[PDB]
Amino acid sequence: MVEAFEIDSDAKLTETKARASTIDTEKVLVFIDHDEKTIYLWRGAKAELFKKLMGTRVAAKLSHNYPKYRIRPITEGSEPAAFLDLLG
Amino acid sequence: TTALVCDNGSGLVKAGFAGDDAPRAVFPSIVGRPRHQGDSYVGDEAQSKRGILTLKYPIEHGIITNWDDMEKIWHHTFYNELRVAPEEHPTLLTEAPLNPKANREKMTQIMFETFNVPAMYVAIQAVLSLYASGRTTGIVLDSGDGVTHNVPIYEGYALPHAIMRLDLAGRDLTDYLMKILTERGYSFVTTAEREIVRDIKEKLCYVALDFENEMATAASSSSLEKSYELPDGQVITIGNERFRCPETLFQPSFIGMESAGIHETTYNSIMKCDIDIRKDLYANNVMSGGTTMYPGIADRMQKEITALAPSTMKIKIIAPPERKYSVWIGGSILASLSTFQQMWITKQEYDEAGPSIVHRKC
Ligand SMILES: Nc1ncnc2c1ncn2[C@@H]1O[C@H](COP(=O)(O)OP(=O)(O)OP(=O)(O)O)[C@@H](O)[C@H]1O
Ligand SMILES: C/C1=C/C(=O)O[C@@H]2C[C@@H](CC[C@H](C)/C=C\CC1)O[C@@](O)([C@@H]1CSC(=O)N1)C2
Ligand SMILES: [Mg+2]
Repeated sequence: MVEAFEIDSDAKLTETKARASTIDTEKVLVFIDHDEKTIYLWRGAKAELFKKLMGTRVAAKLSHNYPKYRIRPITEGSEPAAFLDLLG
Repeated sequence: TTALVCDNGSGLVKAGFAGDDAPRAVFPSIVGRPRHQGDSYVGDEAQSKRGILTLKYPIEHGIITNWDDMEKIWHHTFYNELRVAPEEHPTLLTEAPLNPKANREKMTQIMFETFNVPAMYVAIQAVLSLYASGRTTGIVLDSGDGVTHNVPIYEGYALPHAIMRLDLAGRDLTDYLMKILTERGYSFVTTAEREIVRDIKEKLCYVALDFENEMATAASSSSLEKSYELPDGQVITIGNERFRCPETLFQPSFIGMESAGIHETTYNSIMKCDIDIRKDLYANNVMSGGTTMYPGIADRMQKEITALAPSTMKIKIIAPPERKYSVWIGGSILASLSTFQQMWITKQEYDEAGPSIVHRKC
């Protein structure tokens, strides 16, 4: 299973559906891959500094739920293949 | 209630108000004294009398080394340049990478006990420049007047074990240009003549993409030679000195240093970082500081880094137009973030813990 969230411009954490079209250059996103015990912190190319800073903080708090999962910050345009397969 | 931002460089102070687009006050980091009888003048007032005064730089290679004179610069910054009372304003200051812990404590002690600031914070210069570029991960080349650093930064925090320091920067380049100008018969020696050569350096120097070919074709080159008008109206002409001067950054042996060049220390810095973050560093090489202003430096860096990095590696050199002040602008951005207000060290907390608190909150 896999979940997906979004860090808003007003700091909230909101759930979103976790495939293909959710990617957009101005968002910072988090995807939890339970099979691989991995928390992906995805940043878009045009993500403003303060969502990136808070995306780091959101990933860390979600990681309190899964303290032995791997946290992997990734960036638009150079994501790992495992992440790409995860969504499409 | 407005925060102050002060970036104390070896050569220039950049100071202003958090939220301004750029530093309101840019002035030399000097204290001048008259020779006779063995008072003082600070900043612009020292240079306006550069003749009758002996100059001291309180910051050497980015490190504060003369604390009495540093106090004068801070007092000058607050009262004469910014025209504020420091006890009324939270104050963000900057420091060099690898600044010794005792220096950070002393800075804090002075801010709270001498200037009575209500709150303060000290940030690493290169980290601020990365933030100003919109990144929390990358490797910064920060080259100013007195020191050059390679600083890898991951998810908001510098990796000190991988930081490189190079005691080679703008002032050494000016001194070298003075030296090689003797080949055309030009003598620049005095403090004031050094300032002229600094201006020549800034207006006419550039980094060659292929230094060896630039030298070999310098003779046949029509457009290499440039003229420069001195204050007195006299004109000088220089040629391959234009690019031999900043070539020193890539070949420090030009001034008798056997340190590696900034391309190699960038590579060495990345190679001290974990394999899994090197790709993020290669793709986010951010340049900052006045000595990264030379035309051609980004393209030369791209070329050199590409030859050292893995063949498939994505390499990107970012040279923002504002990089002469990006450290300051980063501090303005940081000190204006609503989330940063918890990061201030308050006078209350200093009175409880003492200067040691700076290691915990900064
Ligand atoms: N256009 C330019 N071309 C080349 N060099 C420049 C240019 N503009 C400024 N410089 C050089 O940059 C230096 C000042 O830059 P900066 O203010 O970043 O240094 P600093 O922060 O005071 O020093 P440091 O960071 O090393 O303590 C001077 O040596 C100056 O000659
Ligand atoms: C316009 C300006 C540029 C600068 O970077 O100035 C700084 C600070 C300056 C202090 C002495 C000078 C007489 C006073 C003011 C010049 C400040 O020394 C420098 O010029 C030194 C000496 S030459 C050089 O390249 N760096 C750098
Ligand atoms: Mg500096």
